[PDB]
Amino acid sequence: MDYNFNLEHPFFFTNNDYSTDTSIKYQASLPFNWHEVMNNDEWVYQYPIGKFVERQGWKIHISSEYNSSHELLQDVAKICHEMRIPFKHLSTEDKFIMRNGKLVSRGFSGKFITCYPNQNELESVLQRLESALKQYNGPYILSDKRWDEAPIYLRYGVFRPSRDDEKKVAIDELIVGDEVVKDERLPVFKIPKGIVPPDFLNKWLDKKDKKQGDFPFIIDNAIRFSNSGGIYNARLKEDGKKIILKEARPYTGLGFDGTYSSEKLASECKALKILNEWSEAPKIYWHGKIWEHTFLGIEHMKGVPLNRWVTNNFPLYEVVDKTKDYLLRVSKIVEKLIDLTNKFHSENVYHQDLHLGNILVKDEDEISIIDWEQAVFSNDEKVVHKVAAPGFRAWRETLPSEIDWYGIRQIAHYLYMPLVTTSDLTYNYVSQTRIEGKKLFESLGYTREHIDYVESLLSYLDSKCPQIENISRKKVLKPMHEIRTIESEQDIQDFIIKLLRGFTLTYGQWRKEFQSRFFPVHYYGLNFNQGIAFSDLAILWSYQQLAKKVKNFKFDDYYEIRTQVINEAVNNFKKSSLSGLFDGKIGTIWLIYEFGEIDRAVELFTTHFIEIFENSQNKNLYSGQAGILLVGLYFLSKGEIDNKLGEEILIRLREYTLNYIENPETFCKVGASDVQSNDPYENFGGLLYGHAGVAWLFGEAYKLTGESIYKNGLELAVDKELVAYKVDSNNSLQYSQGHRLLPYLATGSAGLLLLINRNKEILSSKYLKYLTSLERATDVVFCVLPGLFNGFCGLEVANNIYSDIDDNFSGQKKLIEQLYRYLCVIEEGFVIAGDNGLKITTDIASGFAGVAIGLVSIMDNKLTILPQI
Amino acid sequence: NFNLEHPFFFTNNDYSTDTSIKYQASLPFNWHEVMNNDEWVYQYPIGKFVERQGWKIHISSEYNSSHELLQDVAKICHEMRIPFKHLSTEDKFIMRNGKLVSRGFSGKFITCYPNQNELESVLQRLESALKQYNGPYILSDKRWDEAPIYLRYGVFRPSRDDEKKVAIDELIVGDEVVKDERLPVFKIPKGIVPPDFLNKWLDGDFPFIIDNAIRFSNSGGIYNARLKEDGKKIILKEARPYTGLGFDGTYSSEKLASECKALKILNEWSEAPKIYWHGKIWEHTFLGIEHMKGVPLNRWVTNNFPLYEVVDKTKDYLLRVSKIVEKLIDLTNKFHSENVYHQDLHLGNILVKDEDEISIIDWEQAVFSNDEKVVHKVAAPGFRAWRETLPSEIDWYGIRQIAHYLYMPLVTTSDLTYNYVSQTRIEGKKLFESLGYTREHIDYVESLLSYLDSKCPQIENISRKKVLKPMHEIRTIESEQDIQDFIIKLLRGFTLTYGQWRKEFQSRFFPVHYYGLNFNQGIAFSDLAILWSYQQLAKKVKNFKFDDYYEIRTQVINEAVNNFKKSSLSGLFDGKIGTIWLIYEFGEIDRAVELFTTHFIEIFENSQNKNLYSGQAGILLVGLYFLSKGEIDNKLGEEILIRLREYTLNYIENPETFCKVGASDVQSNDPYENFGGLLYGHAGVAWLFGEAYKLTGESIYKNGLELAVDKELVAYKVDSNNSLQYSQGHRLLPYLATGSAGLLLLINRNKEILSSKYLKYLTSLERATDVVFCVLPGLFNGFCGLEVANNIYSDIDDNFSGQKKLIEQLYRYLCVIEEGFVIAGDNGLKITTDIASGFAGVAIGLVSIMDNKLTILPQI
Amino acid sequence: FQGMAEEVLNLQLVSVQVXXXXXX
Ligand SMILES: Nc1nc2c(ncn2[C@@H]2O[C@H](COP(=O)(O)OP(=O)(O)OP(O)(O)=S)[C@@H](O)[C@H]2O)c(=O)[nH]1
Ligand SMILES: [Mg+2]
Repeated sequence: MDYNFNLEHPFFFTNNDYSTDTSIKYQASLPFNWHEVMNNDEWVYQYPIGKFVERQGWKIHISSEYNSSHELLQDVAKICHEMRIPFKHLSTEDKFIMRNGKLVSRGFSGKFITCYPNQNELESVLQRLESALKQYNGPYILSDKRWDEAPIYLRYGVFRPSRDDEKKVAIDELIVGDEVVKDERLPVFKIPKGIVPPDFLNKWLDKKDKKQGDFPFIIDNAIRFSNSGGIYNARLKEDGKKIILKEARPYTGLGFDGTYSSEKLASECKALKILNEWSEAPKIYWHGKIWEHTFLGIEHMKGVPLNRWVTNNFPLYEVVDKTKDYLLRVSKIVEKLIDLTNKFHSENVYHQDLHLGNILVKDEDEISIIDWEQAVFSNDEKVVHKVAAPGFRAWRETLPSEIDWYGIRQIAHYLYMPLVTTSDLTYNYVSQTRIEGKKLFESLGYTREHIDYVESLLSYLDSKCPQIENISRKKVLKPMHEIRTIESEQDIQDFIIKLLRGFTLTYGQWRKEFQSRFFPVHYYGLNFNQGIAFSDLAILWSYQQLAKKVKNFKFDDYYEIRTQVINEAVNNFKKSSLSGLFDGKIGTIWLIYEFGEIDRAVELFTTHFIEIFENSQNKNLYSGQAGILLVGLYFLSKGEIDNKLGEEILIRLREYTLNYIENPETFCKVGASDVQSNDPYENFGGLLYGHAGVAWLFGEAYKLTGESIYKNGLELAVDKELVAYKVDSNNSLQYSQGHRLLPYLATGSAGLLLLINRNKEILSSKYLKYLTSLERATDVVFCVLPGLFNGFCGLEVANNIYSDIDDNFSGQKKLIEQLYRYLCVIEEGFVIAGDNGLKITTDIASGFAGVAIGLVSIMDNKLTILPQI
Repeated sequence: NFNLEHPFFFTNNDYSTDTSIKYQASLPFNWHEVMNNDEWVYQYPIGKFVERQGWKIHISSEYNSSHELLQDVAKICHEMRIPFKHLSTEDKFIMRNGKLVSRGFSGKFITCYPNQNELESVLQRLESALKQYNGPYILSDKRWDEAPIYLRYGVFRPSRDDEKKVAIDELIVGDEVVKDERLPVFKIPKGIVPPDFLNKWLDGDFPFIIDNAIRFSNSGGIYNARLKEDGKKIILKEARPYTGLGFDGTYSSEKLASECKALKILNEWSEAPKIYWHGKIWEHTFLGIEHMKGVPLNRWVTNNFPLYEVVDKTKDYLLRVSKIVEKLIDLTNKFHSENVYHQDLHLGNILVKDEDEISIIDWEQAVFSNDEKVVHKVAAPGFRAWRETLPSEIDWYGIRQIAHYLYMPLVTTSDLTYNYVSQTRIEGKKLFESLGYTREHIDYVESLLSYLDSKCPQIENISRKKVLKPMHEIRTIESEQDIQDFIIKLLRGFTLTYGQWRKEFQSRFFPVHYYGLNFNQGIAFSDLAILWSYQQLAKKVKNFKFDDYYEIRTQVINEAVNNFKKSSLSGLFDGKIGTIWLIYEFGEIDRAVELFTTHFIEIFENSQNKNLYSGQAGILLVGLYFLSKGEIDNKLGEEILIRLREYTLNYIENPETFCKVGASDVQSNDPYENFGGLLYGHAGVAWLFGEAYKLTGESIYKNGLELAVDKELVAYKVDSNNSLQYSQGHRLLPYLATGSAGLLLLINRNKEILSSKYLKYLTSLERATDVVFCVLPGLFNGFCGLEVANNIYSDIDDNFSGQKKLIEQLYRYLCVIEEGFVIAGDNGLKITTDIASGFAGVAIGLVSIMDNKLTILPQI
Repeated sequence: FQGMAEEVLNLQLVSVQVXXXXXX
């Protein structure tokens, strides 16, 4: 459920073309001399044949409830088929669920039938429609104004695109006066900039009801808004008290089953009425009905949520935790959860939504369960668990009491090893965390008795949930049961063979039911097809680079798919509109060169390099100008081009260096930043984004020829980039971004540790003193993401890469024996869930290609994603 | 040839979807799963080798006990190690056990794959948990003891490269090849060793004698037999247990019992059959009814409608129609008092036997309740009710369209436009006033059809077919303004039917009749000829507003030239030179000349046929068409001409080799199964000879034409109306493509060159293209071809009658969309836009009446 | 509570105080 992002669908993600069918339509009984047009796959528009309509005017908005939705069509279309009024309405029932549901914005809420009366015939339309319906009801629809006692709503808007015999006016602008005015969609009603109403509307606009003002609330803030309402922070006006305010507009907040927000609110009110003697449960101070929004106020608990408490108390370092004392607190919290669950299961209530956002941990380790919004009060049935957090949803129908135990089991397993995200893809995934948390806690060094007590508690929690037969089309994905220990190279060969076999299995399931791409990919780059990024050509390149390290692979269908990928990559080369190393046209040239194609790469290179270099805008490594110069310097260093083109490349590289040394602040961000996200085109700090990409180019230019201005620019860039870094309490240098610290390969600490290790012979003694500080920041024991750009593989490919030692067995052993906690299997296979596990993907940032490049770069000591020499 | 059905258009084996409860057996570890192709799911244990050939195990089931049987096979089959595969969705279960599906594939619900060493153990274990269920007998298999557990020698998996490579169809044979064939009655083939236990297991009063069968089906078929006590004449029935399942849960044994009850209730009636024998032999239900003589109305209408100008002397046709339509009303109103209904009343059931006396047969769909509104589930094309009527009114809805079919025979498109028959009822009065019948008979049959309109109720139209509405007014064409309005209406209808196709499909650009849905090049079912007809008819109307076709012109041209060589075809109408000719006449001159100069001598030697549809004659015709415009150089022109010089002498050497001489033996409206005509076959060689004489002047080209015409004219037969028509099978076909109109226009083209011994057929062929009614509206095999070849190459230059007749008589085939006019093709459950049968054919017809050319053939 | 209406209607503005889409 919970679509949008991009969508549902087992295993892979997909584009926004999957919401197909299976709901009954509305089908409003067309007469003759008319016509119905299905245009935007949401609305059917009926035009009377041979009638001129007027641009702008006053639209008519009609709302509806779910139970009596089918009667408004037969009572409004009967009105509109006599005379001549064109109207449009929704087509499928699913979009009627979604339009009045929880997900959509407050601007588009409740629009179900829209009428288009003309200017001189609106009187009879409204006078007939007021006495026509008179009994049905629905939501208010914001950004509009009500009529007297009907679901009729009015608005001044646009009717249709511009006529051929009129001035060309865009959809977003009006024609009031001689000026064009862009309209806005704000939740309150505003007359759009002085449009003169007709004489009959002045009575309906300018009137005022009774001014009896008695509001027993002082609203201070509002933490979050929704379609149902908002959750305010206020105080009572009796004497004092801090209250948490909830509201729910009538006939909205609708779910896929027929159940509104008021029923959930009343269930919350009853459930907190029953539990009215426990300090570790909220209490109700006020229940009422102001106008028709049915306000509820409940008391405000104190503490931090368990999600922040895990990150504040898990040992992420060997030195961050002192005098042990962590597992006994976990056992105490699990014992409190068991006691609470038994106590409110004895009182015949069922909380039915137990995830990390509800348990609040206050001072001295006391819990308090909040958000009793989907409570039920009967246990003899078998229902489907409908609304849940990601990773806390039950499987294949159960009793209303076992959903609480299924929640509590994974809350306890998250507190032992924080990886429960992929539990919506693999059944019984937490057994892997149960197995592999014990190895981590033994390697850190702990008393045995705490481990036995915690494992006894997890066994007791496992014993009170039923094993359910997995029939959900996701049966193939099964967790591990046996974990080995790597002691020789044959285990590494076996793991490599299993990983390529898992890639072979995950190719076919994507290619069987889709054809728009060739490999599945994370949803940030669902529409990108070029560069060292979310793509498809780097997948085959990493597959070749890993398969060359294993002797005599099965070699299924390699050459055919290589032929179509290498043909399709060059077939649409100039149809793109981006230029850059990692996301543009110059990256695929280097990858085509990396397969081979020595004539083809030079033929594309000499034809398109000048046009690619002139139209570039930015000046960073990821999508700017430095990557194209790096590719040109690589091609000059190997040598496949003419002398004058290389002279132009060197002249423009000197021009770039001279522009950089004058003012460095033009094309970067020297600061600390205030926005935190995983978006690729939003971060400006790191190796891919910022000064380290410039320093890599300066190091390559110094290694090519040897001008001292490149060394000066590199030293200036390194001294500028270390301004953004801070020092924590553990004496470690980390990148700073908002309230978060990011030691990672791409956007953080490991990029500089790789860069100053690559140039140890050129740099001097005033710059190498940060290596001990940076190595203490990339020695973590656990991180959530398994990827290459911002995951564990990026941390371990750069911690021991160059080192002037050929000892590579220890790094491979550590990487393989610690990366086992992120995987599942398929049939003698191996697939890796990517950032935000709830997926399987093959892409270079978080997936198969990232760990393939990690193993290849650990073996060959090159980091084969940035060109060098 | 792939048909599907959805609203409006056709599509091919796509947009069908699958929504049903999936079967989805469970899965343990050390296993897997893998949907091979859309129907089966394959479970097999990992790390276990399997053999090939050997013995397979099939397991069958019925509908309401299929899930329990799957769960009671999967539990035993998960014990030990046996791979197995079963069906996926209930829709494929309905399709596999169905009525019209082929009998070689039936009842395969669980396919089990045991190995050789423990097959006796898995049979012994499986027989204990089963045998409380039952299923169909299934041909080409063998029942074991008392179970659906089945055996057949067959392969498991395709060839592994470590073993020998012998492909799918061969079964362990190296010296020869053995290709297995799935047939009923079913033999163990040559060789094959049953090891020990199969040899024991493998090792009267029959009251009727069967002569021959008239149909075979999955239910069993219908037999023509005789009794043993007397001679008699019986029509026998057959059934199979748990076989014959529709989309609702009904089997053939229920329908046979309903037939027996409905024929035993009406046993006292002389227009209903009498049951001579009902019984059960083993499990196959056998039923025998009497043989009712007569003829169905589908041949009676074509044998009694006034088709030519004098076929029915002394009138009397409407008097014969009136007696039948009142007998139907009184008979149906009589047997409805006994609470029996038919629910299927198309033309194949009413039989006329004794001087217009009816006898309703085939009572397979009887319903004895009349208080639940039901959906009409199974019907013939055309006679299907709309949206949940009472079971009493379904018979009257059938009888209403039967009576409207008797008034003018066009009812087959009533499944697309609701209440289409008002157009037919309007134009029947005009046609019978044109023929000159009595007024009182017309008023009497109008009163009967008004009574049948009064009996059937009115239903509001709720579907997506609610855009298409019938005509309600007809205006007589009297001036040029009516034609100039009709052209704008037809162009607007073409724009709307392109806009409806473009939204939900992107593989093609225009909807095409299902014969040429695969083809995308040429003239007939092309993608560029429709836009060329669009441009040609839009040039004939003043200041028409262009919608988008400046962009669409270069879009279609660029898409055609990008995929010009991405095929393996040649020919004028479905090949590679047709798009060259069409690009040259579309408006771009030099690109077509460049492609022609590049590729003509490459295309020339690859083809094998020699007709204008796909062969060398169209290659030559385009070749000497390009010589007249003069873009071809001297050496290439000599190369073009030296091929045709040898071609004509090669035709003179042996004429019978190039085209079939005779009258054929097939009865199908198929493109590649047609042999004689202007397009398909031999008259186009005479067309090429007529074209070649105009620029060269040699008599060697002319003598081949007088040979070819005399060779073609042996196929026709003189009818009692003194008309020359084509004769394939037993149908007479006056049409443009495979008919007399092509030869009429060929003689009218070369009337100044030919002698007086060939011009005597003008008075004979013009009495065959003077037909009053024909079913199809297309160009090649429809009305427009008959009205474009009647008056095109006349010496006079008056063309208003050719406009007026063609516009006025082509009104009963039209559907309206919104100030539009979209034309249904042949077998009109469609709307089609192509030059064969659709908008483009009518556009070329109007142009070729106006312009004196027939501009879809190369001329000089 | 009557003649209020406007009150709540207005209320729908205030101002929040200072990834993972798809609701919960
Ligand atoms: N610290 C604290 N937080 C509170 C208190 N009362 C409510 N909250 C906040 O309100 C949240 C309730 O969930 P909320 O933010 O409404 O989203 P949700 O209900 O989990 O999910 P959604 O459907 O609304 S998107 C709690 O997780 C908590 O962050 C309180 O007394 N103290
Ligand atoms: Mg909730």
